[PDB]
Parts: sequence; structure tokens; C-alpha cells
Amino acid sequence: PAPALPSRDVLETAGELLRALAAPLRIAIVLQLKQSQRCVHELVDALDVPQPLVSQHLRILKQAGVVSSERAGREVLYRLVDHHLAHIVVDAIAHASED
Amino acid sequence: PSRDVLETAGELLRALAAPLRIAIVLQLKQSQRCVHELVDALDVPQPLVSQHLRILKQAGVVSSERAGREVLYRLVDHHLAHIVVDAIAHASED
Repeated sequence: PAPALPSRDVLETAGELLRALAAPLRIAIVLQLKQSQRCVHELVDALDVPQPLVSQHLRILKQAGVVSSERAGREVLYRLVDHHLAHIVVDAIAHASED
Repeated sequence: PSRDVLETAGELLRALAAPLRIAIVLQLKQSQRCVHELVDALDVPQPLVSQHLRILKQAGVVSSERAGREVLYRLVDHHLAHIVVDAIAHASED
């Protein structure tokens, strides 16, 4: 019949995850990172927003467990921790467009 | 996607972020429900539930419609349940 209720803990953590994804620029970063890992200057070029703003949204995504970074040669690359998180934003976009 | 579509998607995600809202969506994913069935399953005051539903409705996440004597709430589409279910899946790691 009627599920469940996860804890409390699971529901609050799910809540924070959604709030971390809920900004037009974070949505747009997650879309970039679904296609390719990127450094900051490339996100700056693709999104047309200055670096200090990009960096702050990346910090917000990293704190939330959505992205990580790692050295690759002479640059730092950001990547999505799990590509299923991109499905959240893709579905949000689908809903928004069917409306 | 346009600026407006990104903004609208972001407002959707903000509306779903409360923990009772996620709880409401997971109930509605299984079946349409009247307010009192949600009150039972969630274990929460009636007027509070109703407050979350009026907000979910304004946000375009739930709709309500008569079915005989009841007014039933449903999810507007399946995209919404997938969002909540994938968030729960992710938040279940730790």
C-alpha cells in the first residue's frame, strides 16, 4: 500500500542535495560536467560568467557531494561524482519545459 | 535550454527540497491520496500537510481532482517522482 518514510536523516540529506542543485548556474554546470570533465576556465568560457562566480558555485556543489576535482597534468578538472545526479537536473528541465 | 527553463527548473527543485515534501511525493508516486491518507502515512498534523500541499500545487508539483466523495492529490507527472527517488538513492550513501 503506502511506503516507508526513510529516516529523518535520509530525508534531510535528500533535501540538501536538491537545494544544492537548485540554481540556474549549478544546473548549467552539472549539464557541462555530464558531457566532459572541465577546468574552471572552460566553464567560464562556456557559461559566460566570471570566474569568482563559477568558483563559488563549484564550492557549493563540492560541499554537497555533487562534484569533485582532481589534478590532470597542469590543470585541476572538475567532474560529477555520480552521473545519475545529472538525471535529477535533466528531469527538472523536462518538467519545466512541459509547462 | 533557455534562461527561463533553467530558472523554472531551479524553482521546482527548491520547492521539492523540504523533507515533508519529499515524503509527500514518495506517497503520491504509488497512488493518488486524499489528505487524510497522507496525514496517516506521514504522522503529521492535518493543517501542516495541507500547507505543504497548497505550496506543492502552486509550484506545479501536485494537482487535486474530485473522485466521488473525495478530493484526491496526484503528482503532475513521473519526472517528479524520479527526481525524488534519485535524490533518496544518493542520500542513502553514508
